[PDB]
Order: sequence, then C-alpha cells, then structure tokens
Amino acid sequence: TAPPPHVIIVPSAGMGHLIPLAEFAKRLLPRFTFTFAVPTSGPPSSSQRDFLSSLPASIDTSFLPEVDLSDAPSDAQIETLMSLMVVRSLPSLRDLIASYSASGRRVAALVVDLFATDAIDVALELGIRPFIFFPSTAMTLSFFLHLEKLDETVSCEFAELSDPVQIPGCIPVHGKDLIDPVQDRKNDAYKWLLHHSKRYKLAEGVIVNSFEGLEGGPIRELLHPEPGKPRVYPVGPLIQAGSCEKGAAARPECLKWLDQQPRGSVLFVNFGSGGVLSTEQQNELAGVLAHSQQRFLWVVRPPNDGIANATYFSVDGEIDPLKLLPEGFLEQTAGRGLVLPMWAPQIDVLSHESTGGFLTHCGWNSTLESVFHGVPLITWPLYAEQKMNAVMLTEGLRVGLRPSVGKDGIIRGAEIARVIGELMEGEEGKRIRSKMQELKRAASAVLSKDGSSTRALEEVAKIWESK
Ligand SMILES: O=c1ccn([C@@H]2O[C@H](COP(=O)(O)OP(=O)(O)O[C@H]3O[C@H](CO)[C@@H](O)[C@H](O)[C@H]3O)[C@@H](O)[C@H]2O)c(=O)[nH]1
Repeated sequence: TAPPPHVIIVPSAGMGHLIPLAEFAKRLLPRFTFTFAVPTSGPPSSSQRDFLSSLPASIDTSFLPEVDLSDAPSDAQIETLMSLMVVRSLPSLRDLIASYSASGRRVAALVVDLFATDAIDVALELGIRPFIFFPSTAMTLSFFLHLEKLDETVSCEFAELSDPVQIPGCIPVHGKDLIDPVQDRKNDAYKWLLHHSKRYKLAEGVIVNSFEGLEGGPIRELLHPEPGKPRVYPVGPLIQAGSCEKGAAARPECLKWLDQQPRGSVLFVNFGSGGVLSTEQQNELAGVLAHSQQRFLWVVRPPNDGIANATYFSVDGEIDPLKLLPEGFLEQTAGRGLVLPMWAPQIDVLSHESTGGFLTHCGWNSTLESVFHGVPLITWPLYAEQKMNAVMLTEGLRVGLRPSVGKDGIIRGAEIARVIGELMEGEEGKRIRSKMQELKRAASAVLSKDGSSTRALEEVAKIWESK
C-alpha cells in the first residue's frame, strides 16, 4: 500500500462552498488525505465545527488563528472581507503546511476557493500544485476569466449598458443581472474580484462543479485551449446524498405529509437561510398561495423589516415565523399546504416523487440538487450570482420560469401566480418538465463508472499523484 499524498483545502465562504468542497474530497478518498485550512476572523461557528467534524477520518480540519478585520469599513462587502481574511492568514497557512511537510508527508496540491487565490503564491513557493475549486457555474467561470477584458472595454456601470453582455460561450446577460460584486465598480469588492480573476491562470487547473450536459456552451469554450487560460476539469454534479443512505429510518414530519399527496403535485418553496424577504414581499407570496389550488411546502423565515418586534417565539427561543404570516393564512391553507420554520431536509424533499416543482433562490448547490432529481424550477434569484444562474436556467436550458421584478424591487402576486400556474399545470410547464428529466438522466450519466465527470476527477487525482 502506498502512502496517501496530502491535499490542503483553503475555503473562503460559508456552507455553499464547504458542502461541494467536502463532496469533492469524499469522491477522492482514501487515495488522499485532506485538511480543511479554514481562515477565521473570530471563534469558529457551531455549524462549521459540526459539519467539518462529521466528515470521514481522512478529512480533518484546522481553524487558522483568527485575523483582525476591525480596520475594514463596516460597509465592506463579504468579498473584501474574505480576501482580507485569506491574505492575512497566509503565515498561519505556511505554518500548517510546515507541520505536515516537516513530518515527511508529501503535500500534493493546494485547493483554493474562488476568493482565496492569494494562497496560490504559497503553493508556488513550496512546489505544491495549485488548483482552484469553482463551486458555481461554468458561465460564472467564463465571466471571471473574461472580467479583465470586460473591465478594459467598458467604462460605465454595467447596469447602464443598453445591450446584454456577451461572455465567451454563454447566453447574453443584461448588466443589471451580473453578479452582486460588480454592481458597484468603485467598491473594494469589485477590485478584489478583478484581482482574483486575473490570477486564475496561475493555477494548474480549475475544478468546476458543472458538466457539459448542463452548460454545453461555456464548458466547450473553456476546454478549448488558449495560452493564459488554465485547464478546466468539469466534475459536477457534486451534491450530498439523501437520508435514505444515512442510517436510522425515522421519517421527518414533512415527508409524511408529502407521501399523502399525489405524484408531482407539490411546489417546494425555499429561498435558503440567506434569503429573508421583506414583509410586503412575503405577504404577496402568502396571498397567492392562500388563494391557489396548488399544493405547496413552504419554508419561511422572519421578514427583515417587521414594523414591530417579535411577540411569539419557539421553544428554542428564536422568533416564530409562522405567527407572522397573514391573518388566517394557516387556517386558509390547512391540508393543501404545509409551512415549515427556517429549515427543511431539502435533498430528501427534492427526491420525493410527490415534489413537482421548486421555487428557489437559485443557489447553485440547490440548482444542482433539483437538476439531479429532476424537479423543474421557478427561478427567484436574490444575490451573489443567482441572477446569472436564473437567466441561464430560464432563457437557455428552459428548465424554469423567472417572475419579473417590479421597479420597487417587489415581485407582485400576479407574477408569482403566473409562473406557478404555468409551471405546475400549463403547457410550457410540461415542456419544461420533459427537458428537466432529460438533464436528470444526463446528470446520472456523467457520474457513471465511465462518464465525463468521473474521468475528470480521475484526471485530477492522476495529476496530483504525478511527479
Ligand atoms: O433550508 C434549507 C436550506 C439549505 N439546505 C441545503 O444547504 C445547501 C444550500 O446550497 P445553496 O443554495 O447553494 O446555498 P448558498 O449559500 O446560497 O450558496 C452560495 O454558494 C454557491 C456556490 O458559490 C452560490 O451558487 C450561491 O449563489 C451562494 O449564495 C444545500 O445542500 C441545501 O440542500 C437544506 O437542507 N435546508
């Protein structure tokens, strides 16, 4: 038996990046051992500790000594804070790598998050293969690689463009729909994003959680070799498994309800833990759901701008979101819909045969989970690159419908009802379902014993073991 080479992972964001990073590492076990070298600006969170400690033994964690970010403006976007966090943690990253190399272990590669590219300098100085793990779309990867050119050939704010931005190999996108950090070109967020995009060519490869059957255009453009463009390895869809392949067979309460409903008849509504809606926006959605004949399963959170404090609370002690719904919504909805507070077993809901639709904020892991299990989408993007994902999902793949937002930022009930009704019982909804089932089959194929994605993973492992 050969000694497993060691690989170090530097994440820069929260769970949306840890989950796919962990899945990537699990696919490569036990050939390698892994260390999550997590930069921090304070005591690690309980969810971080719990998620990383639940991983197989070959993946351990090191929470780097926290850096001081108090000098940054309180207006600083997360991109700026992540870049500062990684840059200031690099000496501790050297120390961690030293602890491994001084014991005789071979450090084969350094896998950096999309905002941790400054750690590539460490890898280069130590003779370690630097790779970038890209937990988003090939379309967003293409945009990153083209950001330099776009920055030089456009002076105004991108929203002010009248024509849609053309990214090599992707559907056009309006400047207003481009990622959050580029909406204020004067903010440090944009300068950091630009700085990181120019460093992708320093890596030996970019590992992207997508596949050609989902993003044909961008992936074929990216695989086409050009000098100054890194190798790209499509390995998606990397997603967690369901609780069926976990352990005890105890059934959550929402899945009991889903069994009682008929096939493909429930619209799952989940904006994610960072998708709090205003009171008005949540009232517009509730009103449509109350007057609808559609069965739904809706995860709700306390709005961000309640006129008054909370009066009701849950046993744990947090604000009770259900007592904030409109008067009589719960009685009006009983039987047809089930409202859940804060969280739900998303993957298992999407794998349920009764689930027929998914109203989502278009987080890429959620998109990938919906695609793998074949649940068509209502694309309700909110922040980060979700608007880009929505354009590609609705106007490119045509596996969802996007409700138009108003001039005040509100998606009125008319648009919510339009997309719900079309998806769940219109004629376009059947064509969208057929297409999504085709992508479901393509997603299982690339993960097959000999598929596009499994071979790309094998290529990465081979490169790491080489030389
Ligand atoms: O109530 C919930 C909410 C989430 N999840 C799971 O937690 C993950 C959430 O994934 P995702 O929707 O992608 O979370 P985000 O935090 O929104 O992802 C961030 O990171 C992604 C990768 O860059 C980007 O695509 C997103 O835009 C960005 O917001 C998934 O595995 C969910 O199945 C649950 O089980 N229950």
